[PDB]
Amino acid sequence: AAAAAAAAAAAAAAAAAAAAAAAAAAAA
Amino acid sequence: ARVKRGVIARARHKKILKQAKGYYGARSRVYRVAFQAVIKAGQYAYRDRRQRKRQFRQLWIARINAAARQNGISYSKFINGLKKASVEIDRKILADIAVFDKVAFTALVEKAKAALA
Amino acid sequence: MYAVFQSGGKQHRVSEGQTVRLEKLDIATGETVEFAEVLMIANGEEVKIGVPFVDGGVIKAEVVAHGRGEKVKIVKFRRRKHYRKQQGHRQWFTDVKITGISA
Amino acid sequence: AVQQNKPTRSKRGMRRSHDALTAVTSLSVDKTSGEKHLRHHITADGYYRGRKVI
Amino acid sequence: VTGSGKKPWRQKGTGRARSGSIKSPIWRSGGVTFAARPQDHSQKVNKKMYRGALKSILSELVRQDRLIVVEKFSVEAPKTKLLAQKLKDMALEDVLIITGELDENLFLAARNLHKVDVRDATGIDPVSLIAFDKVVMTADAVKQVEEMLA
Amino acid sequence: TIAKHRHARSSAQKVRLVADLIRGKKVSQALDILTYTNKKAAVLVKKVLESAIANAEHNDGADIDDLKVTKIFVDEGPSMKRIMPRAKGRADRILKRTSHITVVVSDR
Amino acid sequence: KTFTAKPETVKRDWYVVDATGKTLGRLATELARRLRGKHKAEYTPHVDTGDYIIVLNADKVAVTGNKRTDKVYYHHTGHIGGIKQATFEEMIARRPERVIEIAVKGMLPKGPLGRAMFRKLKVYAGNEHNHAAQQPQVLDI
RNA sequence: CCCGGCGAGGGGAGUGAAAAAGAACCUGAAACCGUGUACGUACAAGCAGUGGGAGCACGCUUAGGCGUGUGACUGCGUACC
RNA sequence: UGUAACGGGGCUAAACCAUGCACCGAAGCUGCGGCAGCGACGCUUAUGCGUUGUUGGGUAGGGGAGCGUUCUGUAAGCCUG
Ligand SMILES: [Mg+2]
Ligand SMILES: [Mg+2]
Ligand SMILES: [Mg+2]
Ligand SMILES: [Mg+2]
Ligand SMILES: [Mg+2]
Ligand SMILES: [Mg+2]
Ligand SMILES: [Mg+2]
Ligand SMILES: [Mg+2]
Ligand SMILES: [Mg+2]
Ligand SMILES: [Mg+2]
Ligand SMILES: [Mg+2]
Ligand SMILES: [Mg+2]
Ligand SMILES: [Mg+2]
Ligand SMILES: [Mg+2]
Ligand SMILES: [Mg+2]
Ligand SMILES: [Mg+2]
Ligand SMILES: [Mg+2]
Ligand SMILES: [Mg+2]
Ligand SMILES: [Mg+2]
Repeated sequence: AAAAAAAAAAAAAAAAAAAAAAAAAAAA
Repeated sequence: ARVKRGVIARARHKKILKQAKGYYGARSRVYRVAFQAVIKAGQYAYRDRRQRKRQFRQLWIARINAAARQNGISYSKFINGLKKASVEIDRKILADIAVFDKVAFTALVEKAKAALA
Repeated sequence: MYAVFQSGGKQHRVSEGQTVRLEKLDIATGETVEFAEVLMIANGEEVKIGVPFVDGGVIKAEVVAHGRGEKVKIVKFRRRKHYRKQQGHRQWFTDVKITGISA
Repeated sequence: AVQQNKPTRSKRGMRRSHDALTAVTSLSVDKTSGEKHLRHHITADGYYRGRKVI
Repeated sequence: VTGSGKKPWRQKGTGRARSGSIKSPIWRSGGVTFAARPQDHSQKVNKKMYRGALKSILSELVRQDRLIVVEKFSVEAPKTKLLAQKLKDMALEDVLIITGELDENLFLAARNLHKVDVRDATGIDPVSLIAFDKVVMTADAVKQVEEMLA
Repeated sequence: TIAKHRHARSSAQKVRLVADLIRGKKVSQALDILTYTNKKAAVLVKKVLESAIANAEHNDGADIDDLKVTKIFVDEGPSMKRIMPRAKGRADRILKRTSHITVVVSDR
Repeated sequence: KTFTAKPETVKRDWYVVDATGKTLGRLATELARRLRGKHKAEYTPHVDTGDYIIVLNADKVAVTGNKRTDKVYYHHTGHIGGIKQATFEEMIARRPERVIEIAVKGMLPKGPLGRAMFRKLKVYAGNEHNHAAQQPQVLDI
């Protein structure tokens, strides 16, 4: 039958890049 | 009031692109690099003018010294003999005589040998 | 059969029958210029290297045509010192034809 | 495991050069039904070197 | 720009720029950086400067003869073709007819003419004294405007 | 006489893999090679090399044994887009490539 | 427009020279400028104007002083513990072609035309060759 | 009317001023991706040019020397803010 | 890490100090030919031209002059199947 082919493009409104806790330079 | 300004830019970028046609890669495809390809071309040629005169003045003395060592004389004696003979002929045409007319340049170094000797 | 001659400092050498371009000559489109301070004339092994010039001979030549020439752009630039300059330039040259050689 | 430039179509084709799929070099023919089946394979009909299998 | 002052996202963290509003004046559907208000434009020019301008415009029309003087010019019926054919056989093209006093038929005789204006005596202005090519002037209005200009 | 096929759902590399070896051949061999190549672009290109011979025998009056392929080129169709569920929050939409395949068979 | 000697028109020569008794530094620069091709009048920089030399008996070339032993030949290969060294007398007793070829490889210019000008260095170290069919001239230096 | 699965997609026919105005439709560039021609492309080292500059095809040609797409080979040179 | 404490080659001078004879060598100077600003000599201005010296690397930043695009008067004219 006939066509209708434009449905969805959503970024879902969700979170993003992560973080770190790998302690760097600290002494003395 | 609201200059919908596509028409100046689409010609201004195309001017730089058509000046930059022939450049490898994307230097002749994308405007954001194509601009810097030809500012540098102008910066190269603006020095290359006087570099052209320097390299050609380096070039002309070579065949003069070649013909001088061909006939049997140095260069610091040759130019000194021609300054004794008070000529004003430059390196371009002094080389261009030695390009073809070998017997007249032979006469020239004979004249330098007859000015010294 | 070729002559070397001075013109505005920038010298020239040519035989007969071909054109020579030079600067903006202040001699109109049909007159004739003599080069009174000619440098050299050669004719196939009957030559003389004058001190400074060949004495008697002079190369006369009719003046053929004017002309504007080549737009050659000028770009000046200093990187990140906030300065660039644009300029344009064409040369006004004039070609003549050698008509009269005189040794 | 992260690139630092965007490479060009020249390098993309230079990698894609060795993808040279060739077709079948030649087919081969029967002797009692006569079609161009593959070499060392049965026909779509069901023939192989004279026999009609099924 | 209707929305609210809430951020899109927090400032530090994810690798984008420091966004500030949904009404951001560099965004799509944002604001305008220097939008202007409903304003006026009338300047002020002096009494002396205005009358000096009138005395200046009343001179090149004399030196170029685009002003002509006629004593009587009217019609006795409210009909516009009568003025049309009167200007036709008078052989003018673009006329500024300035009357001296009130007139009703000749003022009813311009409402379809384009190069004709039935001006009153006082109500002249130094751009309609150049915008019209040719102009007449009646002797009921000469002294009525020179008592103004003095 | 030419024939087209637009919005054929495959990509513009995995359709060009079949049609770099039927450019310079005869249309007798350029059907058996497209049977005996095991891709799906073999079917997507054999159907239009069939329905170009069956449209140069009808609307041109040419023969079959006179023909020879002289040019075959592909253009790249437009794509719909749907999202793939990534994890740790993110989402990703994917571009699903479609193709315009063209056949140009001439006579002499 | 000054003349640029195109390669398909310019010729080549054939000389031989017996370098016995000649010093390296005062031989090699002349063999460098011969095949650089500048003693001919029609020399051009960017197009090759070269010659052909044949240097005969190159195991006799001597340098004065104490430098038949005190001339070193450093070269490194590419494997990290692999830079080697041979001296002048050992290179002379082993391979007396590379004592002249590297000497002209120094003084000749560097690039594709540098290797092109190196390609004509038909240099031997014997007392015969196989290009006398090309009828060469015995040059003296 | 034919190819094809009765299909989606395409070459015909009729209109239509035009249908690369065909319904995903006025005008349709650039980033990007393909075919065709000519030059260039395997001893060649680096902001990829610029100034010289040989070869080759086309374009006028009075055969000269120039128009143009290239670019043997070298002197020089380390992006923008 | 690799020669690696002349830029390399190589040099018993192609090294060192003296004397003499030349040459190359910067956009420096000279010559040709155009461009623009200030003082100036006569314009009885042409609002400068036959005169005539001299000037012209340049950030921040003070001047000086212009180009370019959408709506408005000129604009019922002009341009167009
Ligand atoms: Mg607006
Ligand atoms: Mg392009
Ligand atoms: Mg100089
Ligand atoms: Mg980085
Ligand atoms: Mg809040
Ligand atoms: Mg919006
Ligand atoms: Mg808004
Ligand atoms: Mg060891
Ligand atoms: Mg070098
Ligand atoms: Mg269909
Ligand atoms: Mg579209
Ligand atoms: Mg459309
Ligand atoms: Mg090669
Ligand atoms: Mg070149
Ligand atoms: Mg000097
Ligand atoms: Mg200076
Ligand atoms: Mg000057
Ligand atoms: Mg300045
Ligand atoms: Mg308007």
